[PDB]
Amino acid sequence: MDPAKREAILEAAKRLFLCNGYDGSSMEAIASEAGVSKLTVYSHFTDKETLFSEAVKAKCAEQLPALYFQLAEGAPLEKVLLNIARGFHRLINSHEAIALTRLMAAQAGQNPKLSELFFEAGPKQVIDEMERLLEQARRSGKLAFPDARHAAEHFFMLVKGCANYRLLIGCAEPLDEAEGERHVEEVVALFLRAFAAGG
Amino acid sequence: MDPAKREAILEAAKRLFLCNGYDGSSMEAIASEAGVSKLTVYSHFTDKETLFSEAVKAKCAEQLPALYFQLAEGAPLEKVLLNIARGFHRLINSHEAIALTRLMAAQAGQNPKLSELFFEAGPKQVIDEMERLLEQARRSGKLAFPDARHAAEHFFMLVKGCANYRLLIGCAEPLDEAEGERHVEEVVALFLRAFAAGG
Repeated sequence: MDPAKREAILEAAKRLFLCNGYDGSSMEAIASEAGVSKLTVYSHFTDKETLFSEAVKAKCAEQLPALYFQLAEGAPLEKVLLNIARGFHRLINSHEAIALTRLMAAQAGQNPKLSELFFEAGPKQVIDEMERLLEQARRSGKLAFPDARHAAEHFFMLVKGCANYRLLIGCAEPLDEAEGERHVEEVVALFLRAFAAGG
Repeated sequence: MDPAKREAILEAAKRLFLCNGYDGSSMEAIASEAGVSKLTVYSHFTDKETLFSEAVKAKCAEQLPALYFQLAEGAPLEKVLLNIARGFHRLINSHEAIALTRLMAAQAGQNPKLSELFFEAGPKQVIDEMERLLEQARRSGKLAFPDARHAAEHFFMLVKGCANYRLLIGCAEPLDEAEGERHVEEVVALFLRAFAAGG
């Protein structure tokens, strides 16, 4: 399909979730606010949970592109990690990421289909990308870990940090871009220390 | 205060704060449920805000006794950190904790005053304790960090890892106690690697 078409349905869905929740917004309303037939909307997004999850997928890929996770021969590992950490910190703390995570929280154990879709679209894609990268870094002998997937998870938990928790529950302490950057550098240095090769 | 009275009042307050909502629970309902007088409740908890605060403080202190945050001279640091990590893991993965964290996130726009009560009662007190202990660990010269409070937040993010996130969004079950133990042991080992004094 035309990029305009997919972007239009995703942006219309996004715009509608940031006013009404999963419950409030409806696929007929998405079709009407996107300027496309209900048929084209079912034609690409079988059900609402699929649509929500796929918009998540798009935002993630935008802020953390697949290129970021290539460790070319001779590439500087520090710069790669730093870019992934920066992209991730922007992603999770963006207004749209926060809104959609609070909608997802509003129906955790009351909506298992949305829970499993949401997880597979956002967190799972990022952890897979990162496990691939960390496996390449293990091969090159730059880092050392028994399980690279667990290391990817530690990396993202460290980057996310308590700041994001506070910003999510409504105690939005005014956060500098300066403070955010000191955080991401400190975390990448901590990760490199903790996973150094050579002992 | 008399322990049977405090126990009845907390059990009632928790059950009501769950079965109905925080806004659907009243001091009068808590009183009547606990088998005590309105005056008893107001004598030991000024208002519903304070009762909620005290419930949260209470669960934290049960799973994380202040005794944990004291580093006896020459005492092994790894058992100390393991105890802290095991208690925090239990604290945050309980059904009460998962339910409340979901709620705080799902009602950030509606009532962030509640979210600030929550933050000040639980997360901030646990970080305060952990900062104090990590300062004692710096002074024994076993661990090194520029900012023990940032190190405490790193500790806790690593401890509530990806599994806790999956449980919050409604897409996994809690880990059994042996799995959680494997996780915490990995995390404490990493943290000791990452903050080893002498590099």
